[PDB]
Amino acid sequence: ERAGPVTWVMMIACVVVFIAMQILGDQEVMLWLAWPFDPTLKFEFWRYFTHALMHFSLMHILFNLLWWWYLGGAVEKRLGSGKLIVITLISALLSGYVQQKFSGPWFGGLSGVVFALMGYVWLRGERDPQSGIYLQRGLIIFALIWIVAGWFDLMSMANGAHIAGLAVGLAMAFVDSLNA
Repeated sequence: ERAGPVTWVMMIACVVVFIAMQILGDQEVMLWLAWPFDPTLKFEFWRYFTHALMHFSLMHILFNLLWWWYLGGAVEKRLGSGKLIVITLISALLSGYVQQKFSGPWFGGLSGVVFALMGYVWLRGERDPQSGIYLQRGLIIFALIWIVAGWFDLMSMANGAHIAGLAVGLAMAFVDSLNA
């Protein structure tokens, strides 16, 4: 069944970029897709989003894609493709902006988008149950353990990206839930 088209196009794009990273090397791809490290690069607009496509091991990509396929598939199934796209664009842009302030431009991965979708599905399912999405208590647990694990580096997480992504998804869900 579904996954919808935006869930799968994102999965294929991450897989494609990851294969390219295996062949060319991480750093070679990073030089072109990472958030700009130099203000002269600031009009290379793809870079504000393409950092989300990069993963640094199979575990990195599998674990993000799992959560993406589960949470993104639910948003796209119940609320449609345009909604998933907007959540993704805004959370990638804002979690990358915050991550870059916390630790500079050398980061990547979908987990900023993942924490926005965790925030969104949980708050939306809580305040607006008729949306048909929700986040189970078990998963809420793991999310909270995952954030704090990053605080203590149990590893080297994009901690700014996590909290900012989370905030973004909570705020969009709050706004979407007011509305009906």
